[PDB]
Amino acid sequence: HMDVVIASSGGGWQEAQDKALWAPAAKALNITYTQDTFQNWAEARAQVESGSVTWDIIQIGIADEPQAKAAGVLEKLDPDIVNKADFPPGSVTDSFVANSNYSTLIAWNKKTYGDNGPKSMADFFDVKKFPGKRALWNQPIGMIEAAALALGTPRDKVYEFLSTEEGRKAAIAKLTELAPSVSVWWESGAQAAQLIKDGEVDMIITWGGRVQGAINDGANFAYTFNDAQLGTDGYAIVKGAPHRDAAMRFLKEMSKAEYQKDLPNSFATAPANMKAYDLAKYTPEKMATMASAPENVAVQYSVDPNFWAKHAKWASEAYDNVRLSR
Ligand SMILES: O=C(O)CC[C@H](NCC(=O)[C@@H](O)[C@H](O)[C@H](O)CO)C(=O)O
Ligand SMILES: [Ca+2]
Ligand SMILES: [Ca+2]
Ligand SMILES: [Ca+2]
Repeated sequence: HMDVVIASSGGGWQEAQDKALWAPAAKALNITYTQDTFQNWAEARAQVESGSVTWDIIQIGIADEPQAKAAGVLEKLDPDIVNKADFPPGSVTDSFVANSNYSTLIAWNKKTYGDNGPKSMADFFDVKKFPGKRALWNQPIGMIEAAALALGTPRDKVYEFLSTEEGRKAAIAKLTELAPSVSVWWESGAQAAQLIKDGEVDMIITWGGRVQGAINDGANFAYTFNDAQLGTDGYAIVKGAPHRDAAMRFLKEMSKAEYQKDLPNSFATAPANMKAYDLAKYTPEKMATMASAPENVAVQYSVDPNFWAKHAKWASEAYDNVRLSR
């Protein structure tokens, strides 16, 4: 009953955070914690709106942070909770603290296409050149943008294109056109990793760590950082969290470089605290799999939380229609 409740999205990502961050930080603070899993931020919104908040800390994506904050789902974090200078600019807000960088990328089945798989969004959406079963997320972040890239929008103009009603409509029409070839709308990263390990799909748009984990487990898949979305994951405290003050201390501790340095040990992720890189001498194999590595950054575009602050509601509704029509 004294336990701080921490919730992430499960699988290898939750295990990495638990092993590297939660278990050692709790021990150092003499605190006890309970874990939970969720896939959609609207589940935290439901707890707040019902007046029955059970979660303390929620790991969320940076583009969900503006709509969660606007809806009164997040607590305002104590002022000097982290040294913002240790983190990438914008990765720390008044209600969110980054823990990692990751990518929403293309992976393909080598049994189906060999080395000649889809290497861009245009290729992924091309059913004639690449016939086969596609897998997309059942949520729109990284999916709406993948359709904009498939339409031939340059990476640096993704959100400029999506700031227009015309651009937004064309991206939805592009997802609708691909929907007949989508065999599964995956819900969790562990389910996406399982589809890869079983070869149940020919191509998938999912998170890099999940892909790499499946490949390490023996999946006959390949992937590319080309046209991938560079994302930021982090922590927020739920408005009216039962253990608000203990959660705040837990968050301050787990954000330190001494814990962050261990996050890539069992999972292909990139720690958000820059001091972690000075503390840990990562292997070249590990470096190459990190989303925030310079060679990988060059072929990606960053997620824009300002776009999602404005059009998340329209996107969620329009994307639901693409999926429910097939
Ligand atoms: O940061 C990482 O390394 C993990 C990347 C990836 N997390 C994606 C992610 O932003 C969401 O699961 C997010 O937490 C929810 O949609 C709620 O905002 C994963 O589960 O694989
Ligand atoms: Ca997940
Ligand atoms: Ca996994
Ligand atoms: Ca941006």
